[PDB]
Amino acid sequence: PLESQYQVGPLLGSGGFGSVYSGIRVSDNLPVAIKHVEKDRISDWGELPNGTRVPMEVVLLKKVSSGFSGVIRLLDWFERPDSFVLILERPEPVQDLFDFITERGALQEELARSFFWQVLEAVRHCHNCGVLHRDIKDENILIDLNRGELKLIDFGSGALLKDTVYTDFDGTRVYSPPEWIRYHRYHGRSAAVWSLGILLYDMVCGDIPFEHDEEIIRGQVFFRQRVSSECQHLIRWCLALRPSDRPTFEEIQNHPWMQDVLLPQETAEIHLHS
Ligand SMILES: O=c1cc(-c2cc(O)c(O)c(O)c2)oc2cc(O)cc(O)c12
Repeated sequence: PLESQYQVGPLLGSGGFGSVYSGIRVSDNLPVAIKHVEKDRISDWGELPNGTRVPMEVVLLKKVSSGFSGVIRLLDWFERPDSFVLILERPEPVQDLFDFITERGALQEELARSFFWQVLEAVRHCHNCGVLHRDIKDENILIDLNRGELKLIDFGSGALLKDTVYTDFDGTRVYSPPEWIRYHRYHGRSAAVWSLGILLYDMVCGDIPFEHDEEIIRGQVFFRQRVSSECQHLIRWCLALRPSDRPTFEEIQNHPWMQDVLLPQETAEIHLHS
């Protein structure tokens, strides 16, 4: 087989997650993203079904791929002396929500709803596979600008979903819930909704609501943009200080504000100039 069944191209990014490149599988000219991750820089490791030692990101990806959307799928992977190449899909054209928001500030609610709903369905998929993303935010959400579809990325901070309490966290602090900041404890589903909460605000206000820990723990939300009474209610519910006062995924999707969402294609036709 060998590593060379792909034709490497530019650098689409780099940072904490690793270093992502623009490849094109030679086998059938299909666009792909190539993520190198040094062995030495990995923290969390798991073991694949077949019984071999890989980074948790690979285990999670594998569980969450299989079937369609919501998530960038992992087509293949390789092990090198001091790293791990991950071959992932590269749909196009594409922009991550952080960049998108940075460019156009806060979004309209009709657009935030399409995006938030799509995000919601992708998190549901992740939980069904037994994966908890743990780092849901605007930087880890790609937007296929042509088809109007969002896809999840970067599981390097995730963990196997479980019903017991989590006493470890390595994602984004400002998206982490109050219960983590105060006792270093949290339950996946509860904590997920909280980050989803921060993300909804972020979309409709053009920036995150909490910057400091003193603001997370307090849990009072100030709105800087014109935002509908209904959208404010859902953001505040998703950010209930008490984890069990936060909504379920079902509750979030049956909320008045999430009715009559636009379909991916419609969404691009109206808001992405596509
Ligand atoms: O598939 C992509 C794709 C990109 C990507 C692609 C672009 O075309 C681009 O402009 C980016 O900023 C990121 O970034 C990442 C980061 C990760 O940590 C995991 C991933 O699977 C990906």
